[PDB]
Amino acid sequence: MMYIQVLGSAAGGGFPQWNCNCVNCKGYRDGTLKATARTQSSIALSDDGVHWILCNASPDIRAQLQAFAPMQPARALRDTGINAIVLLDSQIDHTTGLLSLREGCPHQVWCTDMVHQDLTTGFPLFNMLSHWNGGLQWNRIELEGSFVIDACPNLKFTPFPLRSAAPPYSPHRFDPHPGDNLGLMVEDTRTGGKLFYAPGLGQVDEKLLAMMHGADCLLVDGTLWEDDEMQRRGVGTRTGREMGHLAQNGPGGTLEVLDGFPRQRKVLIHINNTNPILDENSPERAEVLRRGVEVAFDGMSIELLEHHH
Amino acid sequence: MMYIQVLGSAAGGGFPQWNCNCVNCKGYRDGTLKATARTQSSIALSDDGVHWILCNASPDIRAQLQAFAPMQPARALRDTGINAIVLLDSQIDHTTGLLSLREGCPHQVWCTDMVHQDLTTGFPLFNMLSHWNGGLQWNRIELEGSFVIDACPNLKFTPFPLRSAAPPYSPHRFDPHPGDNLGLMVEDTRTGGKLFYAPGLGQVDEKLLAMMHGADCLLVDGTLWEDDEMQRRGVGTRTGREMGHLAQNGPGGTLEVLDGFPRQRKVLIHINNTNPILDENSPERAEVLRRGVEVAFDGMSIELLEHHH
Ligand SMILES: [Mn+2]
Ligand SMILES: [Mn+2]
Ligand code: NA
Ligand code: NA
Ligand SMILES: [Zn+2]
Ligand SMILES: [Zn+2]
Repeated sequence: MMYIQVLGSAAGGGFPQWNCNCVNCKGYRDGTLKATARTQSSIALSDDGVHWILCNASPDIRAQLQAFAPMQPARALRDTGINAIVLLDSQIDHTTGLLSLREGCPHQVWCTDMVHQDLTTGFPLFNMLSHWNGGLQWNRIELEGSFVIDACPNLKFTPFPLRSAAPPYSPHRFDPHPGDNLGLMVEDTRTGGKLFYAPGLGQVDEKLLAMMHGADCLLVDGTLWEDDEMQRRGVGTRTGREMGHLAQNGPGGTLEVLDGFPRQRKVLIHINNTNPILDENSPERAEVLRRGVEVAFDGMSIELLEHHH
Repeated sequence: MMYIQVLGSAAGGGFPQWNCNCVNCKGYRDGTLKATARTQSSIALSDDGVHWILCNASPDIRAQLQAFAPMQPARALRDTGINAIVLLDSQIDHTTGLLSLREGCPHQVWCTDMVHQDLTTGFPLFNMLSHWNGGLQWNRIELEGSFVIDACPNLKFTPFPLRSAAPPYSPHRFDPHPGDNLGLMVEDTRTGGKLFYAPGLGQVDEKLLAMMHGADCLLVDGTLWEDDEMQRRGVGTRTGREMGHLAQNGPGGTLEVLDGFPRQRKVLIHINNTNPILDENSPERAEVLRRGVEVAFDGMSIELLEHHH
């Protein structure tokens, strides 16, 4: 079995977002919206249910670990079910949780050279945390080939660089490089079962599509329903294209893309607080369901048992 | 009225702590301990109930704001009840929450030159956050005199430097300076009512004691019951003295100190997960109660109406 646990399913800011009173956030607080609160984007993976690899360490990590019992196996006075961390980018919503793991260093952290550069300069987590019992031990994710983390020896990870959209603090946001952003294929090598995980997806091409057809489950960017959602909700002016996100709806959107993948389990994750698919009663949620696409929620468990071929 | 809201009452790591299986943390998880979960040290202050000053921005800030309704007055599509932030030190447990307020910049942040130096070098929040709509606007806390934040014009803040115990990442942890750590007197200038707040207190002297006698409520470091608590619980080797904390019990401890203050309301805050006072049934909790000392909990409201003289 490959076990996938969704710790957090929201985009940056979570749901509801602390400073937002958009129709969803305010509707949630007022008790009029049928929706469930979500913490920030993060999943955990395991090949045995005991040793876990954390993919992205969100600012909500304390609440996320608390909610998932295998995160505390209680085998010793100090213990954790996290055996390694993999980072897919250097965004604040995917890295700030490392600060909350300071009491448990050293930790093995896998990330690209690009991300390690951000996390030793602009957001210098590797430098800061080194003062807590050795801190973060960097394992380089190369831009080709695959890697296996010893704690989960049956999971083989193959990174795929995606279009670079480095965070605003990055000494190179204006000068994007391959390795700023990854999607990950993860294979259980006992069964061939494969997960493709890309919480940020701003572009697809034929190479990416072909590689995705090899997957059994696609767990992909669900940030916005429409490219101009933030303007429609009155909560800003950024578009999906500016932020590196393919919206669900419209030409070139992810629902059009996912139409090419009938055999795969398809799950949207990293959903912004503005996205109507969070409202369980919306026509947008009904449309995703009609298309065989699921909307990730906190605490969702995905089990991959086998490969489709 | 001066309104004091306890957002978080635990020391670093919170309660239970994510990687800890000490008698308290494991007893809480097992359901055998009568105790309440706590997020990391933070309070909010107001003179009117509408405009709030956040003192320390903890890693748990999202959950803390969510739990306290005046933090979201819903006056516009983007809004917050936080009108300014005051930092008493540059520790990770008092500053990491600023990253979670990125969507609402600019913010007015008050801190000493010492703390601003840490937060522009070793943990460069001021630099990072400047890329989110202007980021954090520094207002210098001088080491003498007082300051008033315009949003709460009836609250007068008077800092008192405490013994310096800079965080492990600080380019000057080995070279301590006045201004690394503050306690704060806050006066409602309509009534003379005064709060003294010192979540980290590693030393008292006559000057500090005299100034404390002017307060109506003392809200002070409750980290450890005994100086060697972490060793007693088997979860490490650090002592209170090494960490800059006066333990409750023993000579020179805070209960002995607080005995000198019979007229004041006395509340312990920043309580470590190991501290037996978290167990509502412990002899230690019974002793604090016998002494007229309260144990802060998340969501505790303290109202100061008047001054004792
Ligand atoms: Mn994001
Ligand atoms: Mn602390
Ligand atoms: Na967002
Ligand atoms: Na602690
Ligand atoms: Zn919203
Ligand atoms: Zn504990």
